[PDB]
Amino acid sequence: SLPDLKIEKLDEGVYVHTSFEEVNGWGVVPKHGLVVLVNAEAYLIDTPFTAKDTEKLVTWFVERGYKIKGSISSHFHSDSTGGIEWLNSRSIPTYASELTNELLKKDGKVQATNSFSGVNYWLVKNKIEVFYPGPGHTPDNVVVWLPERKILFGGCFIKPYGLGNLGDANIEAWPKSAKLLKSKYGKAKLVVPSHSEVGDASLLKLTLEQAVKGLNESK
Ligand SMILES: CCOC(=O)[C@]1(CS)N[C@@H](C(=O)O)C(C)(C)S1
Ligand SMILES: [Zn+2]
Ligand SMILES: [Zn+2]
Repeated sequence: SLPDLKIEKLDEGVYVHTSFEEVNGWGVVPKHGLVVLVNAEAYLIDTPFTAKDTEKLVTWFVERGYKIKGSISSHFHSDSTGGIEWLNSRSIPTYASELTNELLKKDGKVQATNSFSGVNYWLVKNKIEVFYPGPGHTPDNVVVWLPERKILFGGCFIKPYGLGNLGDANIEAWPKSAKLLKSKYGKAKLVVPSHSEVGDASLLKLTLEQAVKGLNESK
């Protein structure tokens, strides 16, 4: 059996959720997202892989008196978006980029109910920022910045030890995108990847290195 959903406190008002899925050719894959609390309201930064774990995650916070105000998905793959359909059935607002929703639609998947377009977007003004660094892991991948805590959720874009599945990646653009990300958040206290442990801003440097290598390798 797969490991259970985990929820762990990372900082004041910031929790990491980890869910697990068997993915062909990789075996058991962990996926980290966040829950961010603003007063008595909770925001999901990426859904778990499944509806089941999305329900478990929501239930946990609601039973502790936090109202789920919305989710945002950092890219179209189902490790960030698998719970959108269940959230929509419960009338909890879901958010994704215009490009992410276009890629969901193209793949015949449920879309987020709200979309945003542009390089920067405030999900919650002065608290939860979204930034598009450019194509990398996928054409649509965005990151989420919490300015009060100096925490960056890098999602599946942050790849310190190797780039992973390149099926939907843009390996030519990833170094440029990673350099932009490094330049913007070099002062981050914590960087949270989807698929490896939380670190500091060096994860931005290591990601840039791994992208520059992959592009070289591909020739
Ligand atoms: C169905 C689950 O979603 C996937 O298939 C992912 C989405 S990031 N793709 C893989 C990759 O990039 O190698 C992975 C192992 C990082 S998980
Ligand atoms: Zn992905
Ligand atoms: Zn992923």
